[PDB]
Amino acid sequence: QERANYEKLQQKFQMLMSKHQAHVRPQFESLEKINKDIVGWIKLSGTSLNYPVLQGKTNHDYLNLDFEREHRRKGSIFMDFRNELKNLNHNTILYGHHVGDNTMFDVLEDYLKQSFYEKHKIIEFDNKYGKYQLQVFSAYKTTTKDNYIRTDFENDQDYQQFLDETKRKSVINSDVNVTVKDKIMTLSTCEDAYSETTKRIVVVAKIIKVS
Repeated sequence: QERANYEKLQQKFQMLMSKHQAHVRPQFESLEKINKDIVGWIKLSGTSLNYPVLQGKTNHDYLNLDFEREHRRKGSIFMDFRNELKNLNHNTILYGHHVGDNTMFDVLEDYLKQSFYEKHKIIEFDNKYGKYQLQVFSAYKTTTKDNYIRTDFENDQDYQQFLDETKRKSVINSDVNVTVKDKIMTLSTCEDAYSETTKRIVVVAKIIKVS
């Protein structure tokens, strides 16, 4: 009952958002009592993407564990252990499985069609520090040989480059403009440890605070 469990959790969170509408901390104070490692929540209305985002000391802490520390293939949607929330870095990466059952990050594949992108331009993302909009501006298929997983850059020229390639590789086109002064969030599919599947799907969005 992994699905039902997520449903249960999603339902609790909806109540929390309604309850503490004009707030931001209380919802995650609540979530923390579940697992202090839940640093946020990601949601795209109309899609299966509606789960908590955890973060452990490493990038494998939650690859195969769900929000309540239960052993699961599909694990959790998790934030790169290197990223900071209070003071968000240039690019913040969270990962999730793509097993082909419309769960976790199966939705990322959909952002590869221009039409899906037009009707799902913004993804919701919240945490103890505020509410945010993730305005997608790039979605492409790649591999583990290309690191779109870079956290910070030596300088704007360096970050400009990264942003440039990010758009060049995009399979979709978007009116959203991103500059070296904007913050970014990349969403990436992931594979179990020691998996020889090196192919990945990445979606990059401009982080905008609306809280």
